[PDB]
Amino acid sequence: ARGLKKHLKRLNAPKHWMLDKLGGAFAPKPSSGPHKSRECLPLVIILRNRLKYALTYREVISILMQRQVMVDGKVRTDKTYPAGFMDVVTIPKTNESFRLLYDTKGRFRLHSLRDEEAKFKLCKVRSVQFGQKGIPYLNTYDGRTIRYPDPLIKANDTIKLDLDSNKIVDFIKFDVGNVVMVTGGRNRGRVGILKNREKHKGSFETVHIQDSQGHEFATRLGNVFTLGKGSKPWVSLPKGKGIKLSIIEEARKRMAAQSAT
Amino acid sequence: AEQTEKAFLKQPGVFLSSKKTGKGKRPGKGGNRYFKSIGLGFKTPREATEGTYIDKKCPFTGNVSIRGRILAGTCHSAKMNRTIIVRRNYLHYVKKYQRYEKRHSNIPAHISPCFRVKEGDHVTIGQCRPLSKTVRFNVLKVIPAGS
Amino acid sequence: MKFNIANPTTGCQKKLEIDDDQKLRAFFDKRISQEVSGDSLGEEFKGYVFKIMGGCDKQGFPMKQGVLTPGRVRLLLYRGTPCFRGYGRRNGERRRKSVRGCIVSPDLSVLNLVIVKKGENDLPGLTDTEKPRMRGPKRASKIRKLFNLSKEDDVRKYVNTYRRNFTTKTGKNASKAPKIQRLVTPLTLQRKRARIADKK
Amino acid sequence: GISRDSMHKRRATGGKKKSWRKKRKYELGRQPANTKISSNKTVRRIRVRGGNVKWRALRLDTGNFSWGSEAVTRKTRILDVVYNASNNELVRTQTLVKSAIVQVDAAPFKQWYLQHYGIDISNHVVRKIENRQADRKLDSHLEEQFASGRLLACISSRPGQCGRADGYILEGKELEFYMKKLQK
RNA sequence: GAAACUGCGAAUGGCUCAUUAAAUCAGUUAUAGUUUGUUUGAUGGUUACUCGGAUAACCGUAGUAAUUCUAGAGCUAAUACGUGCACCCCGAAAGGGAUGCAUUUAUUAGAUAGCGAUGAUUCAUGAUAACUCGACGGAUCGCACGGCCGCCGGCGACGCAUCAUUCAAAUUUCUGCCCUAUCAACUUUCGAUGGUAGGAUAGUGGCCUACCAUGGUGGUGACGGGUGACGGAGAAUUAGGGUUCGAUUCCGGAGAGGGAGCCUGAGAAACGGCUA
Ligand SMILES: [K+]
Ligand SMILES: [K+]
Ligand SMILES: [K+]
Ligand SMILES: [K+]
Ligand SMILES: [K+]
Ligand SMILES: [K+]
Ligand SMILES: [K+]
Ligand SMILES: [Mg+2]
Ligand SMILES: [Mg+2]
Ligand SMILES: [Mg+2]
Ligand SMILES: [Mg+2]
Ligand SMILES: [Mg+2]
Ligand SMILES: [Mg+2]
Ligand SMILES: [Mg+2]
Ligand SMILES: [Mg+2]
Ligand SMILES: [Mg+2]
Ligand SMILES: [Mg+2]
Ligand SMILES: [Mg+2]
Ligand SMILES: [Mg+2]
Ligand SMILES: [Mg+2]
Ligand SMILES: [Mg+2]
Ligand SMILES: [Mg+2]
Ligand SMILES: [Mg+2]
Ligand SMILES: [Mg+2]
Ligand SMILES: [Mg+2]
Ligand SMILES: [Mg+2]
Ligand SMILES: [Mg+2]
Repeated sequence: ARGLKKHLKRLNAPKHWMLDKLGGAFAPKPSSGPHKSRECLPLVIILRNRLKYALTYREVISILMQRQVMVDGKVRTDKTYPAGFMDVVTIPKTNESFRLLYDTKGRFRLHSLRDEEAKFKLCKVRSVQFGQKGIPYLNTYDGRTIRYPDPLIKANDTIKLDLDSNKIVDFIKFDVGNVVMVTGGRNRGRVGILKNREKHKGSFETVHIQDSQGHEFATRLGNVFTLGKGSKPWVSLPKGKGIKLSIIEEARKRMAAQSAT
Repeated sequence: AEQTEKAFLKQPGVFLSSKKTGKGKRPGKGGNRYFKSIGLGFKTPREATEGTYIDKKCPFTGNVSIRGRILAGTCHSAKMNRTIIVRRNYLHYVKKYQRYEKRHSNIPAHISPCFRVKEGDHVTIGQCRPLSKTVRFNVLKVIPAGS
Repeated sequence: MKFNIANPTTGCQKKLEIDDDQKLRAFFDKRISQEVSGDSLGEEFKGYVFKIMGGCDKQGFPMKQGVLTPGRVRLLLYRGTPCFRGYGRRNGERRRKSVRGCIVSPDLSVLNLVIVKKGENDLPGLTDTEKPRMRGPKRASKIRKLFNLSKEDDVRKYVNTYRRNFTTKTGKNASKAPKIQRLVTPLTLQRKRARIADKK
Repeated sequence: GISRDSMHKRRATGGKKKSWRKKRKYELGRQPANTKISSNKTVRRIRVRGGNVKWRALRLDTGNFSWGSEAVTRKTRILDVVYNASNNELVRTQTLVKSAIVQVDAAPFKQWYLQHYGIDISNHVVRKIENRQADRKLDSHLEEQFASGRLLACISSRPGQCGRADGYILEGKELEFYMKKLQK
């Protein structure tokens, strides 16, 4: 190509969007923004495919152009705005507020939030370095830059960000023993306790996570996101709570449901 | 001396005409020879820390970083100036016959003056940015043959 | 050879056709921007001085200043320059076009002339009636300059001087006046205060 | 035009490379600046990839040169090119390129030296000038060329890239190395 | 609110498989080797109550067989164009110089085990001496009207610059490709392999120049030839192994009758752009 691609073929879209293959030749091309195109959920999908408020591509534009949708406390009018992990979506007219969290099967879930809990979000620190004039600053994995951070904050830590004051309220150091969630790969959406950190010079760092039921799984450091200090996460989790059940166990529940339901 | 080219060879950023003395200062400051550790558990040879050669492609005293793939092989050719050919021997699996065949690959690599190498010696090479048309590796360690 | 005579001072223009070769000898060998006396062009043109601005050959190709030849040449021209309008073409697009030289010759089909100095008798339809300008000044500074206004004197009270009044076919009355640009108003001062406030 | 692609090159084995695509704009080159010493300064602005700017100096006469030992930098006139390690033909053509040895006017540095050390090569003012004179040392080779009014200097900038000819005053063993090359 | 100027887009998409056999491409790497309109986040010093000259539409003299071929005259706008308020040194401690950001060079700090990061950087970044004839540092627009006695002030739009981010590219590591030896040597004057110093490039690199060295590949098949050869995801048939196919809707590459060159632009060696 001679430049930037502006189209996304439907079969080339991320699988976790769950788009029907015969629905059309194209899928919403995520706009540039805080989250990567492969790790986001465009507002058009959220409003039309997840919440059913809009029935067509056109109706999504009408909803957004009325300034009825807010992401991280700010109104967004871009249909393909890349809403991602931990983002807070608020719809004042419906009095609804959701947080984008992965379900245990690795797909974004619109977790309904209370009004009190919708005033903050968690961000993962990418790096900390000195800026112009020797002023230290840190940048996160959601595109945010914070100046004059706490000196104790380091890379891979998690910071609690207040969407009103736009300031770091509290932070969690990345260390063994904290509860973390997997944000990418095969184990995406699983929650467990960080048990070990295996460092390999010049290579990716591997982290071993043990589930609450004793199941142990590994992953890369880049796919980990600390949720709380100790064993209690600082955010509300969905019903599964990051517990991945085997297909046999899942089938067992389905069989029981039919008998009762 | 090491000054054998038409130009005067010196390490960049090392000022050799300072009124003050370099005693008690880190390498590369006060006129002291500059050297660094490449990491990954490799040791800096004594010949590079205490040497007088100038080589901007040296992994220890030059301006090249080691990052990427670390490979090992045997010195195949040592006739070029500060460059050697490293032969890497490996087995290629033939699926249909469920057997292997011996293959090889010649990897050009830069060798700094701090290293002594001869044909047949075992060498370890670390990847670096393109240094020439074919060279993308730098010698990090040399084990004499029969040792 | 035809002649397009224009009078910048009066705003009028007229086309003159001359077929006498002896009368055209004055213009021959002349270049663009050079002045030619109208005494030999005719009797009614006594005392008139004409400036050569350009022309077109018998094939319609225009004359280009700086081409010191009497023939036609092909040049790689930029859009918007004379002899290449380039309407509806890519920005930065260059086109090779044929242009006649700047030297006047009998090969020309028409010459554009500008009256730089009138003579004794005023020509009919060129110096008899003055065509008023269609539009008046629109920038605030130009309006003050036109009426010699001062810093304190208001400017919006003088635009009504050249206000245009007319009657529409479907209506009866209609007046239009220009919008003054670069006019200092309370809103403009408010913006400046806000911008300075943001810096603090 | 000029291209930096490897397609036209032979393989490391020596075999030819059959062409499989046309030249790309993102791998182009441009004509050398060939900057010369001349009082008619001329630097042309060049628009490069990304909308950025490069300054191509065709002729230069002055430069910003730094006296490393004294830690003083002054603007001075470039007088002559005396040595070039890449091609001696660039010396007689007076071409300004990085690492070229040139002679610069010594007048700007003499004024600072007199103003700083009070020496040619107000009660409180004399108090500090004599204090700084205690630790004053001047290389014999460096001082010898102050009489002629010219200092050997090395160009450290790239006139064809940044449009400027900056450098540093040669001293120490580097000065000895180059002056030996000029001793014929 | 037509028209017109200005801005943006037209580098995506669509089509095709000609060239191309470690090349494309695939998995897997690197950029501490670079550029990146936009999005998102942060960050931009202690005549001015607002400058200047043009031009389109329009208007009216036209030329040519003729084209979104073209000349001259009269008018008038800007977020068009061009301008412009906007610690250190010297020193009779007065005074003076420098003093935003960016650009270029040099000196210096960046410890130890006040003082940040990496497996690893004289790295991030600071201070200092100068340098540049610096498209930078808002002469812009909508809505709402209030609060103090002329002053002050709201919510937005658009735009300039820097860093990070996102969208991407470029180059790049390792391994892997069909038949042919009735192809055994190939490469190197005119770059072949490497070294030094430069030039050029967004940047690495014989990418190119000067000089120097004599290397580089090869029965583990180099080099050359054939292909009715774009590569892959895949397709057919398959007890197992396997055989054959893969122009074509997904991904990557390549081309726009054949070559070459180039403008504009963040992005093109563009072809529903230009030049030969
Ligand atoms: K491309
Ligand atoms: K465009
Ligand atoms: K690959
Ligand atoms: K292949
Ligand atoms: K380069
Ligand atoms: K070289
Ligand atoms: K553009
Ligand atoms: Mg395409
Ligand atoms: Mg790494
Ligand atoms: Mg206005
Ligand atoms: Mg337009
Ligand atoms: Mg072949
Ligand atoms: Mg390969
Ligand atoms: Mg630095
Ligand atoms: Mg080089
Ligand atoms: Mg040569
Ligand atoms: Mg095939
Ligand atoms: Mg073919
Ligand atoms: Mg195919
Ligand atoms: Mg075919
Ligand atoms: Mg077809
Ligand atoms: Mg395709
Ligand atoms: Mg093409
Ligand atoms: Mg055809
Ligand atoms: Mg083309
Ligand atoms: Mg077509
Ligand atoms: Mg096309």
